[PDB]
Amino acid sequence: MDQSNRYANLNLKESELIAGGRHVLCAYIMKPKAGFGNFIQTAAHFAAESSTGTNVEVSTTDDFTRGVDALVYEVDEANSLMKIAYPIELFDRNVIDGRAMIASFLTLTIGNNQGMGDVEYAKMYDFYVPPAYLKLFDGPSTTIKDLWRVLGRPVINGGFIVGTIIKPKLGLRPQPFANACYDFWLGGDFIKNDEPQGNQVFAPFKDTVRAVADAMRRAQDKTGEAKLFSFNITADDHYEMLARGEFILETFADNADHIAFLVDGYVAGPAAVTTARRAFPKQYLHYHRAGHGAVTSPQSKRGYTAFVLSKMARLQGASGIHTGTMGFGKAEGEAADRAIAYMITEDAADGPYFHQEWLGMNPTTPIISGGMNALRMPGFFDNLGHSNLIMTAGGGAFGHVDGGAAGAKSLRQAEQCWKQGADPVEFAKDHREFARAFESFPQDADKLYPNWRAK
Amino acid sequence: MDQSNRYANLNLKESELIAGGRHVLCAYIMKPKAGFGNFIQTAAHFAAESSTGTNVEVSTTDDFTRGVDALVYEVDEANSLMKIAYPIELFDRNVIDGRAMIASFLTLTIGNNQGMGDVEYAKMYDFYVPPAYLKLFDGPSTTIKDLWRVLGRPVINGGFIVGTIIKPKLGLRPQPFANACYDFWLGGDFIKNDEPQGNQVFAPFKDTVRAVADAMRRAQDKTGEAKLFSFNITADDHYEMLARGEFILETFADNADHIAFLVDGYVAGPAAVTTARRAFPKQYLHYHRAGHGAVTSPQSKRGYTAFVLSKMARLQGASGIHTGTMGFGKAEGEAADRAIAYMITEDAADGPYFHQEWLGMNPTTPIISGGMNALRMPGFFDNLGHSNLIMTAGGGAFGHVDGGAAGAKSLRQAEQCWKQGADPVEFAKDHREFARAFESFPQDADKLYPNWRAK
Amino acid sequence: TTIKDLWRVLGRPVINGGFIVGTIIKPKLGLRPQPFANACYDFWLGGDFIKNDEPQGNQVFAPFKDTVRAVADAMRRAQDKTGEAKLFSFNITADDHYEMLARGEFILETFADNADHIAFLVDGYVAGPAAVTTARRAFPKQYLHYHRAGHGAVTSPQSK
Ligand SMILES: O=C(O)[C@@](O)(COP(=O)(O)O)[C@H](O)[C@H](O)COP(=O)(O)O
Ligand SMILES: O=C(O)[C@@](O)(COP(=O)(O)O)[C@H](O)[C@H](O)COP(=O)(O)O
Ligand SMILES: [Mg+2]
Ligand SMILES: [Mg+2]
Ligand SMILES: [Mg+2]
Repeated sequence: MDQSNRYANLNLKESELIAGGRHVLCAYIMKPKAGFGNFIQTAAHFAAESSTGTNVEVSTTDDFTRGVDALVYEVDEANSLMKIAYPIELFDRNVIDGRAMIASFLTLTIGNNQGMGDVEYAKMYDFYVPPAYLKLFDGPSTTIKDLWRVLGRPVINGGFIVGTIIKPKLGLRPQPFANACYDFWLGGDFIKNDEPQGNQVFAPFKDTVRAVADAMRRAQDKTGEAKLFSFNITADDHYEMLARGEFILETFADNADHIAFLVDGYVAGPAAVTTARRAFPKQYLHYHRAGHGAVTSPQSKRGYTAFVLSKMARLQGASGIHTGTMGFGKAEGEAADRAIAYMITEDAADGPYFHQEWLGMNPTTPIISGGMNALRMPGFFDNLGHSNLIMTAGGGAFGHVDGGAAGAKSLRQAEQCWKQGADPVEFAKDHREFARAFESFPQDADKLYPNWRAK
Repeated sequence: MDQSNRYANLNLKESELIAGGRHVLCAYIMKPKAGFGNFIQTAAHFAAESSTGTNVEVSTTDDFTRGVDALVYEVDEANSLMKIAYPIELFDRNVIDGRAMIASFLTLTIGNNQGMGDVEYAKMYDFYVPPAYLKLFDGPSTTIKDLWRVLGRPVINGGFIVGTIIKPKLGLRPQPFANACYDFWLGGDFIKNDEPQGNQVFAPFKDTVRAVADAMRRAQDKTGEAKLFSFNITADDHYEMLARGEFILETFADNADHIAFLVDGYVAGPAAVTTARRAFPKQYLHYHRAGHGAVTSPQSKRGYTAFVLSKMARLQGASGIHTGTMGFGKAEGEAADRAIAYMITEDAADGPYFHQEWLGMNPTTPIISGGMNALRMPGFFDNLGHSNLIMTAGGGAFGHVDGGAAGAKSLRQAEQCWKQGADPVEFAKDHREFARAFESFPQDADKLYPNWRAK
Repeated sequence: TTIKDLWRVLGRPVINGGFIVGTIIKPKLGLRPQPFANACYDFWLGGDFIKNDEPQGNQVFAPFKDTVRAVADAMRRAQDKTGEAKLFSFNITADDHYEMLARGEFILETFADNADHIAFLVDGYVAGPAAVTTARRAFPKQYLHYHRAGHGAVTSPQSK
């Protein structure tokens, strides 16, 4: 069945759809499956399955229904590009507070359309959200502004936050876990649970939280510096998340505002993120995106990009989200991913297809992680252009030859080197911990700095 | 860095790992990227990023940590097969009730390993859960048994539940929506919200629920038969889900046990499914998997298959989940998908790699949906072997030439035909609504039964 | 929840999993927290199941939370010694609904990975159906143990 006449209107202008402010726009890279309809026909059926229609006409359809049809307004079969306009009336709203839910945006714009039999693949690269819909999203309630304040930094451009992940990913019992925390904090600011760390039988949650709380007090008393921790509170059960969050804050007491909450937002889902966002709005919401690679990878032609995930996360209210190393680390990623960072930090930014005004909605911090160490940092910052962010280096810190504390300081000095505009090798002469990172990871040193041994 | 010696032990035997009952087993189809390590090295790194390790050695590692390492115990580079054993101690547990969470299973077994730079792609096709871990999951609290009981059917092999989806997907205002419900119920049993239907501004939640409740009462009084409805209560906010569920049960009153709760479990996440499962254990939990196609499609080489999704859903506690049309409908799917149904319905069943004993855990109903109609049903049942399930046909019912009521009966008569083992064309002669379905969808009739008009 | 869920915890077949060896901690009242737990440990060396005697709860000489902790210790020690799973049925009976929740929640949190080894006992006849439903609905995943103390006032054939 051909549904082009109803669900496609290429005479529509994007500038007018945007100016109207009554449509969510979504840009897909789509290719029809072979043996079915052409591009516009497939795009039309795509729009139908994403709004008001099914695979056949139904008698129950009326004119009011047609008014809220999602419309294909622009196609480019040569570049496999497809743009669809979704009337904002389609998207579900909370009965309790009239606010928007990302779950509805997902169900419509990238739901059933991913299982279409006449489609080979389709993947969202960008979307635009107008003011009337944008202002209905929670947005972040806590930002890096609040972490900077705890560290005693300026609340505007407070600078680089030295971070790490406790490694091993799993296996440390409560006190050995806390000992690694104390060590790193002697040189660093920020520590986060590795994503699966929680209430394993060999490391009970409450015992670990107490041990870490003790370590924070000892580290802070020792260094005279404020220290931060990001606890994983991910769970299937909403009430388990509350139980964990409430215990952590009560346990840390006067250090409660030094605490961030980590949520495995991609595998646990938006529901888990919102649980954290709404139950603990005064605590930095740390969005961990474990599993995202199943769709965000360029190897995947389905789902949505990392850029889309990151943009959605800001609406959901993540205080910060992992954006990747932009090709400088161990995970898949490219230098062009810097655009993702700008989209979640700025009040106005360009996506791959749409320009987005955020209307003063708070920013989401780019959390940089994945095989980072002191050696790889200068290059990363060159590509990004700033260091006002959190970077966590698990292996990069605890893999340091002189231990976690030295590892922390190497990360600190690595960033100091970049802002100083100094030569890292020349810089190493006057900064031991940074110099010792060359010996900690000689293969990285050999490729990045070919003749470091001579100096 | 080569981590094979630690994270790979091919001398381990699967039969013994299963007999041990201390390991979750996962079977992946993985291909290393070019320019990195070989297959076993990559598989070893995979296990490391999926359990205890990172991309470099850390000083904090001890012998206890090694004891809980995930181990690559079987590989087949020719078939790109990789099997990994996860010690069950790795997986997170609720502090509040000591029970398991699927979120932890996801974070470890298909989390960060999907973003690895040295891997081209990796996708889980099967997993095994031993008794000690299995019994810690919620499992379903309500089954089709409870819907059969409400319909007045036998609680054992109570038979086919005629269902539909209210179409248009969106656009119907409260009363026209309820009118369509009334019409279908004149011939059918079961109605579900189309996945995005909730609290749209043109169709307020509370207004729609009240109108549908009225339709149920009128239809039941008219036909003298019990009728069922599955309401979408999906939301980002846990408390929005509670509010929707509570209002529905209170509104329907003495028909409250006629209500199922639908959750968009893939896009809203496991957290949303558990909210419904635990808040409303006495209400049939209807798992809608919108968006799953982004990873489950055979076109995707990442994430996990529909089989894995469905098996997980049973652990999560879905009363029923969409399993697809198995190649007989509009969506991507194959005839071999019958194995998925058996895995969630039987107490013992075979996966593509692992045999699973469920230890009396309740079954999850296979919900058949996606471009189905009366004509396509006999073929589907032939492949499955039974009709003890819910089938919903949106277009197939409301696309019927004589309307939804006639549409319902065509679905009813279609299954009666298969149950009687009669010839559909011959059967149609004595059953009009079924016969009229041929004219409703002539292309399907022409392809399935080439010479139907003469008779 | 049914006996099937207890059989599963014991590692028994979920169909006709067989006889569950049980006892009641005696004296009915009088044992302090650790002596209570010691008796639990002793019985578990040969048995499967232990229940609070019906009035045992939060007596001043045997505080609830202290006893629960000591019993959890006994279960872990017994299980490590015997290599067998052990069960306990805790009395959570109370006039106050929220007292019942508090007792149940504390027990499950305390036992942690052994939480599914826990049953909840309710004096359903004297406390009433309201108390039984509190447990049934608050803790549907925990075996609900109905104790009928006082029933004889009407159930006896001597009563008409
Ligand atoms: O588990 C890990 O691998 C990490 O702790 C990195 O460890 P290392 O610093 O030791 O490499 C992070 O969770 C990943 O960076 C997540 O990736 P992303 O930020 O792309 O979501
Ligand atoms: O919105 C829809 O398309 C449906 O209501 C079917 O409508 P029709 O009956 O009109 O085809 C179902 O949600 C899909 O079947 C989901 O697919 P799956 O079960 O594969 O997850
Ligand atoms: Mg991590
Ligand atoms: Mg639907
Ligand atoms: Mg007694």
